[PDB]
Amino acid sequence: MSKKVTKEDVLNALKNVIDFELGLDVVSLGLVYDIQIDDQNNVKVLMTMTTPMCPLAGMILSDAEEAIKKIEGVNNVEVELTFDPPWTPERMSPELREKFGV
Repeated sequence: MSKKVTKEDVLNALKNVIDFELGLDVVSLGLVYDIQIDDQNNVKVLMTMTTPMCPLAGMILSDAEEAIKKIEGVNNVEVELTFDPPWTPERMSPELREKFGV
């Protein structure tokens, strides 16, 4: 019973949601570059997407917020969407690499 949210709890929340376009969770896809969580429980994540072509991006990103906001302590929701760097398709599971073709 406590109110100090962490990178652990944020990862564990996001482990529910799915990127429709891929069929796995973001933590599995390895998109969260960095995760800082202030002591005012400002949950603050460098994430991005595989690509800016994502189909219903605004719904996927809204459901990412849906997980993040549930964490009973999550004062505010600083989801950074860093849209410049190349991600890496290999960040997915080894079985998904062989599946997709990477």
